Amino acid sequence: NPSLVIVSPALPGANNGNWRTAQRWKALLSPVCSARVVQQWPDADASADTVMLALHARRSAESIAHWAHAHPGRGLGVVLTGTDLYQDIGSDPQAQRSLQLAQRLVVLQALGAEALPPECRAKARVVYQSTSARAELPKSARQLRAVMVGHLRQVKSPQTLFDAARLLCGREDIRIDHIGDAGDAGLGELARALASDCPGYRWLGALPHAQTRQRIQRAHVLVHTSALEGGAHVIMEAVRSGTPVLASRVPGNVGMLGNDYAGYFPHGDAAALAALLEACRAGQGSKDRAAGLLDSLRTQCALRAPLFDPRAEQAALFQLLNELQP
Ligand SMILES: O=c1ccn([C@@H]2O[C@H](COP(=O)(O)OP(=O)(O)O[C@H]3O[C@H](CO)[C@@H](O)[C@H](O)[C@H]3O)[C@@H](O)[C@H]2O)c(=O)[nH]1
Repeated sequence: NPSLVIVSPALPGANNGNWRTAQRWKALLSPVCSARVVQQWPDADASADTVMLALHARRSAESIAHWAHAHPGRGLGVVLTGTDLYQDIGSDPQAQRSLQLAQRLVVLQALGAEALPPECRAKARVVYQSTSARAELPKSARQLRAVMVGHLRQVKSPQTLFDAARLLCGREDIRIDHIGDAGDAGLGELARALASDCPGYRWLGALPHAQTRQRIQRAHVLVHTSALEGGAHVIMEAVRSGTPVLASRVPGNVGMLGNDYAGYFPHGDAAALAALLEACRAGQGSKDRAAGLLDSLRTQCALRAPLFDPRAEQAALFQLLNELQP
């Protein structure tokens, strides 16, 4: 059986996407190979590795190079997690070199290969991520509770959420919970000042993943404003909890929710987001109502939900492994 090494830049045990992906892939591939996760390669155990899957064409570029030089033409998959595909590979030589050296390039939703140079598309492979489902909860019509989840950095465009919450500062019937570490400098100060001014907006800080999944499950709607995504875990998690999504219309989000999804706003457009939230609120009512925006979005998200089934991610990873060690 193959001996797979997964390279993740994330600090071990970190509560973020890069660590989550590596540990989940390890678990899904364990029945057909010996799999391990490292932050860099090689290490003492490198001689027995036969396949490498490396997350982020730039952050892992050094381990990717080490593998490519030790195993030219063989065994290397490079996973495009987001800022590499939608930023770095434009002009970062390290990210560009990882694209050339790889035997396969993994993108995390169907649109990802459009951002690759055309000479890299033949070796590109789509692997939708997966997450465990949660029962869809019945929810009250008395208030609209929205949540957004993302450690604060500029690529998450949290200012769109700040500005839309400000536009709704007077609305007692709408609540916005914001989950995520302070991160990029100054953004935490913006969240704190906004929560002090507008009681409907709460910045909860970073929360353990278990509690975050529960809050996504409880919310009426998840908002995601990012300038770019590889394929966001939190959108998956909402969809697989029966919670519909309002998302910025950028390729990483569109690949997750579908070209026909009715819950997009243009990136950076806080008034558009605020108006979608108002429409979600306006549509709320009793079991004897019909045809609210939230209900149309729930119907659409339910059609997306099978994309994020772990048995499906596993089968695609099995195929990927077979291609990297035939
Ligand atoms: O306070 C917090 C903040 C985050 N999360 C979790 O963090 C995870 C990962 O978040 P995600 O939405 O995927 O964002 P990133 O961490 O930025 O992940 C990056 O990398 C992933 C691949 O590893 C891609 O799928 C994403 O698009 C890309 O943004 C999710 O499971 C969240 O529930 C928490 O539990 N608590």
